Amino acid sequence: GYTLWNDQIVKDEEVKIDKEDRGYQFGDGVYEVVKVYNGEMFTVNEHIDRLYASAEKIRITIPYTKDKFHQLLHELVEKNELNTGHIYFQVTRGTSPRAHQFPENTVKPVIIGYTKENPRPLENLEKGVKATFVEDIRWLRCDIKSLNLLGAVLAKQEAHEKGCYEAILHRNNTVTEGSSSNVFGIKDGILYTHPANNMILKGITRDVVIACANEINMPVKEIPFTTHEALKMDELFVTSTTSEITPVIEIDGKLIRDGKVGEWTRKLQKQFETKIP
Amino acid sequence: GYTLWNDQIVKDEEVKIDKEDRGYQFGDGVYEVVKVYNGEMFTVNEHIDRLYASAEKIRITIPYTKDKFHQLLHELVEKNELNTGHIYFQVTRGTSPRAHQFPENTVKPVIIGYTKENPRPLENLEKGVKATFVEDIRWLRCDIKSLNLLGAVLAKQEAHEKGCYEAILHRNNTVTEGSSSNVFGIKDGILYTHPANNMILKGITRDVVIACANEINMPVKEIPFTTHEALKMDELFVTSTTSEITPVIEIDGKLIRDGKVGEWTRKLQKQFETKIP
Ligand SMILES: Cc1ncc(COP(=O)(O)O)c(C=O)c1O
Ligand SMILES: Cc1ncc(COP(=O)(O)O)c(C=O)c1O
Repeated sequence: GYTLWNDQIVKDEEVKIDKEDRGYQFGDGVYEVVKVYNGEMFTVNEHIDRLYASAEKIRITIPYTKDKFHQLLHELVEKNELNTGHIYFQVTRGTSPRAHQFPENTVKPVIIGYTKENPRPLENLEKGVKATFVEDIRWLRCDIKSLNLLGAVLAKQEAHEKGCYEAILHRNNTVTEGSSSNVFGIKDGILYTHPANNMILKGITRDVVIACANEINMPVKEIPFTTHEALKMDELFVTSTTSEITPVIEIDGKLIRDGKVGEWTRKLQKQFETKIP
Repeated sequence: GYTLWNDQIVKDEEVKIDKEDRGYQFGDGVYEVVKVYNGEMFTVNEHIDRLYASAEKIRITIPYTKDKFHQLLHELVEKNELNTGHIYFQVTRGTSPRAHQFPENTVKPVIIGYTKENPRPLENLEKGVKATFVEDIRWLRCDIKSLNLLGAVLAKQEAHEKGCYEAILHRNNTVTEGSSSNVFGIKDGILYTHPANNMILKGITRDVVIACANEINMPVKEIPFTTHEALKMDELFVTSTTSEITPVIEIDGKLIRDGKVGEWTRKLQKQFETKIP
């Protein structure tokens, strides 16, 4: 297919990464994932704003305007003829002779983007999934969506080995987020989720869902809950651009209530469907 | 020059990294740096053991024996005719379609190694350097020498901006290590340094310096000290493969004792000089 490589869309075969690309040596870069439904990009400007905010937090200056980036992404979906699936794209600080401090010569960032045809997870949204708790050993700036993803790679592998779809992370028993999702709990019609500070990533699906909840007039409290309280909830689900609102029906052998998708989760999925192209 | 690419030494321009190399998308790999003095690799068996141990802690299986690995490093130094400088080499989990969990299939690890000419930092050892305190925000598995180095590049940039050579990190008021070195304080003829647990990397120069202290009968206490205690030390210095024993004579505008390199730091540097090729 075709890959975005800085500001060109080339055949896949044509892109080559340097060994001293700082993204390969220090994970020094940021990224995003955008879902495409029937050829249209969902919340693409929101994701581009978060890419440039992640980049500013670690002082990378992306060399293109945000509107040029949106057009390049539109081009990439066309050439690859993507119908339903996603676009992955990342930015690294550039390739420079290995050193920890920023390149003294101003080097240009390297941008890579490509598509994958991938249907909606309908069986999971319908039936729900199993999850497991994992201690959060990640760094303290989880608000940046960076390529330093080793804490999340090891947590998701632990989950996959226990036959679970996702790992719910926690710092001394306060649930923060999932290895690649935000985590919500429902108790007595109220929506709970961890506040967006440096302990979590402020997910765009998370904020779409908090908006959907204000639209069905469901109260939202952004206060953290524990692993113990998570197990006492009436309903639980995880959110991300690729898993949408995926019900969690069981954690570590314990059923969440009766092991069935709850009523408020079905109400939030129906409201989320009105936002899809 | 020539680069080691998996088990072949090829010309630098032949090496191609893939955009779905897990080292590029997740920082999912481990690395080592080995100093070479006058064509001779210093403590190369200790660095290879620490590479295989870092790879095991995150379950990457290196496909070669330590002995084939040692031969490959040796060929690399002579193909490049390196006199004094260093070898850098890293291993990643491999190229696989992007997903956080390990390849369910079986993928081979990608190995990269290359050299850089670089003389000893003699002015620093003689004169000493300035340092700054920076809070440690890194993940909790700092005992693994992994490619997730973004907390360290940000600390090192901050130090460089203040005109300092190194950032001394501290977590809960306690000095842990530098962004790319270990830290030692001397008071009343006793050597102090933080214990090697998950908060620091157990540096190979750290262990060579502790051996120097044993040989000249200087007491070593592997006990944590606070930043205020650090400022009250009679002497201070930092260690790493490329900076050896660099005296620290000032931190954030406050002199360590008289601001001159101390007596015991000098007799530790004399002892280190007898270990060197
Ligand atoms: C660590 C982390 N938290 C939360 C999320 C959810 O973000 P989004 O809804 O923007 O995809 C993700 C993205 O997958 C993530 O990687
Ligand atoms: C974080 C950190 N601590 C300590 C060290 C010093 O270790 P060594 O003596 O093995 O080079 C390093 C070396 O790169 C390092 O990156």
